[PDB]
Amino acid sequence: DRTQTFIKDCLFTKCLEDPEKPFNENRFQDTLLLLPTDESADKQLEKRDYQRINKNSKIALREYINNCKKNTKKCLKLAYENKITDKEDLLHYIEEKHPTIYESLPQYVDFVPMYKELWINYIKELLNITKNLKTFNGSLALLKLSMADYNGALLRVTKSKNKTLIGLQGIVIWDSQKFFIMIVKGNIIDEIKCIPKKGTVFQFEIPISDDDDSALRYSILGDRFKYRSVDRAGRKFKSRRCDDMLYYIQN
Amino acid sequence: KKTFREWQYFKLSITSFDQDVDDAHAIDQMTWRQWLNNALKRSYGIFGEGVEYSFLHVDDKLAYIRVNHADKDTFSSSISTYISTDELVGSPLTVSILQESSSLRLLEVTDDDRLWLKKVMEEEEQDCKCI
Amino acid sequence: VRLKSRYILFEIIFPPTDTNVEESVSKADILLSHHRASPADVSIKSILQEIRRSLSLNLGDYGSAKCNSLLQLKYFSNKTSTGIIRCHREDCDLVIMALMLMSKIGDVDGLIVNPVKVSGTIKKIEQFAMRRNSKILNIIKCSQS
Amino acid sequence: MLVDLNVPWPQNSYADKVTSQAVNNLIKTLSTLHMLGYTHIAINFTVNHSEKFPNDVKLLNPIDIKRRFGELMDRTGLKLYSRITLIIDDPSKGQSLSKISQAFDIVAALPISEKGLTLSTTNLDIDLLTFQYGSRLPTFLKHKSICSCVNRGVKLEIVYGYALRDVQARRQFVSNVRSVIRSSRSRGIVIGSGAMSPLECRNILGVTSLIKNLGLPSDRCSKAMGDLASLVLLNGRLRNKSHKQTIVTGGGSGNGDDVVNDVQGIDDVQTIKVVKRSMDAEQLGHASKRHK
Amino acid sequence: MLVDLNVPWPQNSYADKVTSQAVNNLIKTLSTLHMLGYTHIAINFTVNHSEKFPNDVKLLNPIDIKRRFGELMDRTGLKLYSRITLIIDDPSKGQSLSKISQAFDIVAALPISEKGLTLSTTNLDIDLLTFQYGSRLPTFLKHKSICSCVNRGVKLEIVYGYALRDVQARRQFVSNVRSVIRSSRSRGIVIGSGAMSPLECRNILGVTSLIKNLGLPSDRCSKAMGDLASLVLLNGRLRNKS
RNA sequence: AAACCAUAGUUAUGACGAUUGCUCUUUCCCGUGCUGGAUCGAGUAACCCAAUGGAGCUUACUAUUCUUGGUCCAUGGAUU
RNA sequence: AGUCUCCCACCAAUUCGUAUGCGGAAAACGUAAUGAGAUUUAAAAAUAAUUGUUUAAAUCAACUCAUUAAGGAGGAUGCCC
Ligand SMILES: [Mg+2]
Repeated sequence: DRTQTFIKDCLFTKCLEDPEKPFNENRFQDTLLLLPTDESADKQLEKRDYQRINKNSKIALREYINNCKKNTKKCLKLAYENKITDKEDLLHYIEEKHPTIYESLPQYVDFVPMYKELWINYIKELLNITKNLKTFNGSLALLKLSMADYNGALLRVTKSKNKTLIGLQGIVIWDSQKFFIMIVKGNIIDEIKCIPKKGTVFQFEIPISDDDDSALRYSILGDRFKYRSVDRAGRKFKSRRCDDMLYYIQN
Repeated sequence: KKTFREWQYFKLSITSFDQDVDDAHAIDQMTWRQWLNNALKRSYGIFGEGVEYSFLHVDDKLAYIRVNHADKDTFSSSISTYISTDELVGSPLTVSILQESSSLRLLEVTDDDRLWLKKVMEEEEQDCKCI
Repeated sequence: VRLKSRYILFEIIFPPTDTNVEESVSKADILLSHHRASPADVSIKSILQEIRRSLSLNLGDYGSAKCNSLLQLKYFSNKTSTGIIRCHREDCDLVIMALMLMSKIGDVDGLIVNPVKVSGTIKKIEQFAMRRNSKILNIIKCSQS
Repeated sequence: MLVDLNVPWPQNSYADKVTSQAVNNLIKTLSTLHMLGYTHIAINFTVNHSEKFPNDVKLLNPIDIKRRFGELMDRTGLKLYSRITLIIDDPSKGQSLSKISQAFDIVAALPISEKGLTLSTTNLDIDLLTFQYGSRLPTFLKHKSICSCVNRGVKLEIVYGYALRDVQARRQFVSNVRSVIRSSRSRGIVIGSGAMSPLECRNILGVTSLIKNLGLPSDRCSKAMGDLASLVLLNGRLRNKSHKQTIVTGGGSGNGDDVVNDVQGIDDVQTIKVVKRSMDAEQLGHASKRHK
Repeated sequence: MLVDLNVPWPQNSYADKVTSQAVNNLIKTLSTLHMLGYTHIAINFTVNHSEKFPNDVKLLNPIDIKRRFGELMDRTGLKLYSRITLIIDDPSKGQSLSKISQAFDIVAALPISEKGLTLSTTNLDIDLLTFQYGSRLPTFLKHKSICSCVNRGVKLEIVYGYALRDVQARRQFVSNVRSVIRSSRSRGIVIGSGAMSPLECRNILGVTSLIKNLGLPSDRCSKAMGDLASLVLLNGRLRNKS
């Protein structure tokens, strides 16, 4: 195949100005294609039931949040007007004098002992917290915690972009996708706390009191807590930029 | 209605990490000029050697050199590059730029050399603005 | 974002440095006595080495290092003594000053380097060279009379 | 805050044994860096990729930060990190980075070829991309590759400490640095000083003057040495210490105990942090109201 | 158009008689200047302030362009002008300018001492101020005198030819031209070529690049050189006529 | 053998100088205030660049690396 | 800038003779009212183009899909009156 190539080279030296380019940039196709370019019933029932339960639970959670947000304001204003500082006084007062408004307010005194211990036992048995601490594995424990469930957990905001969100402790009731739901207590504060996750740092401490008084210092990062696997593994991860964490080093 | 930059001060200091050699060998004012000329000739050609500069308040490894605003970069790039070899001491010498000033307001000590330099440049600043 | 190049056109002119011989005063006579010819010992690597030596001797170390990154002689022939050197747009003035500061060749003495046209494209350089060559013939034809 | 990430170690292959004079010179240069002023220093350990890597873990890191550097840090007052540069030329089969990346903190690369450069930019999980400023560049660096790599992670490193070595090396150093700055769009640039002795060290102003003479602005130089250095340290610290940026074993209560800052507290033979109990459920939530 | 105002004449004293070889070399260098491309040429003649000036008017200028260069003028098509510099050292052997200002067109000075600069800035009907760029400057170029002599109209002349003589004086020439640029603040800067051989003359591009790398902006070089040379030629011609 | 044609046209859009305007901070004044005036300064950015022309969509930009308008059952402080 | 789409000759008609929410020559084009949806879905994921992150998953905001043909006349309701 020398002669016909030379002939088409002489053919290109008439039209084109540099005849040897189409062969080097591979612009002369040797081939050109000529072709037109070319037990089910219960399953349905349970799927409908689950969809309905989800759609109802969402509205129920929204209405519960709204009711709590209104009741905190109302009770706090009534307490400020009522010449009352202590919580044990305001609680009993609104008990005797405001029957209905008391059925909606929550009781953190019972929210602590059930949730905290049932979460601590589960995490202790999951991370294999033993009387001895010579049987640990850091990377595997980190993988487990990334896979672990954090419903009913105590978390503290230690660092945040906002200077006011830091230092808040609370037990969560539901894990959303953008906001974080907890409950905090004070002398008269019973605020349901909705805190943003974009730009905040959390931490959770596990008590260990075999013989000495020790605790594990763990922490999570909300910014990258949204793209984690849930309850299992085997998900393709992507390096994002690892650049929007300047607030961590700044302060 | 603006200000013309006459030159810029440069706080230089020879910093060699050997006290056993520093306390023994002495450094005078001609050594600084020789080192500057050698640095200019080794890093640049005649372009670097034709840099206008004088010596003010020469001390033990402390010197203040005024360099024009036009070649401040040429000065500061050749200062941070050259390292003296076999000039006056068996131990090589290098200079570290402490700070820079363009308004004569700088703080070292309670001496008056800065004061008489300021006297001269006062009677010359008013003169240059009036004329 | 985009590599900006700039070519420089330079010419070698030999002045009639001879005080024992009187010269004719006109346009084409001095044009011919200044554009006589280049010597045989003329090449591209011999002019590039000379200009590199001159640049390193006049500017210095960094002054030659910054210009010698894209310093090449693209087209030059000894028949007419016109060459086109490629350089950057940042160091073009330095290359022009180096061409001005060219003292002499290692074997040939008494010559001047004249930069004529500088631009960022070779097509306009070739067009200006053709225009200059056409203009040169006019005074020649006029003086041949 | 000033970070120097390219302090070379006097050793290239594991067959070498470092004498006391070299570690004493390193001690002297660390003291010199602390005298004038510095905040973070990470020493480098260069090794080649072709030869076999020892099949050990407790023998892969010949730095010993705790024994000698831990003995001097209480008098010095700064922290040290271990870094390794993988000089890769051809895609050989010897590749066990899953151990070296976990044993070390920061992993960099020094490619010589184009295929190695492409594979290290795409597939190799590294932190910094260093070029041989002593030798010539492999080929013409493109823009899109460097920009996509900066957006994806790994940035380029400029070593101004090499220009103080020889006389002919400065020309190639400048010719490489200008091309890197032009092709990288001046975004992912981290500057380091590759000096083996305290004689070739400079001040921050000298570095600023040299880089601004090279072509990069001074404010961008300060920005890249202040925040881009801390971020590239945090990346290499969190990708190893923590998981893939989901759970961190370090808890910052105030402003001094950070995963990159707190180095003596966080255990390294494991990843636990034994701290006494400081968080119970009976304390008041509001930190302004919570008083001890 | 380009103007050269510093072509030296091969003669220092008045007793010094010209040589045919010197005239031939001057013809060669003027032809080379016209070859590189120029329009205005102003040959300069140097004289000492200590030498006795002649009691003549018909003999003050040993040039007589009309009889020597008058043929080159209408053949090649350029012009020539008369210029004289004054090598002044101390206030003695002088006090005469009204008779030297009528014969020549441009009057320059060459101060080399302390009192020379003061007397040049005080009562000298000069146009250009020239320094010895080859050797060291007298004391120090300051703003108090340069500003005052530029505000009246006297410019500072820079000789880019003295650099191309040898290798050692290049450093002194650079250190002096940069001092002059720093002191004059880049307003009244005129340039000339003080070359006597046709091998030391350059073109506009090289000279512009040199003065740009030496400390003068690209606007200052062009504007100053062109317009100031034209204006000094114009005022010289006017004071010569009237 | 040409159809050769751009109020940029084939990867050219260069070098500096001067003036006005905008952001915050430094101070003064009348009458709290004013698209108020005057100095002492800094900044005028980032993303990126045409190759025949027009429209739609998506994707990069604006942290002491110029700005502007509004919203928020987001939190932080104060009054009712 | 981008591996996106389309116009840059006609065709009382084998030539998308398409009166189909509105504008538009076309657009893998802009926007408006209502209802619903989340690998248990019409379809996005943890067995044509583009984007480092790449819709949502308390409420809002954003994406996708499923309906509403142009003009004139009569009756009822609501507002200034
Ligand atoms: Mg394009």
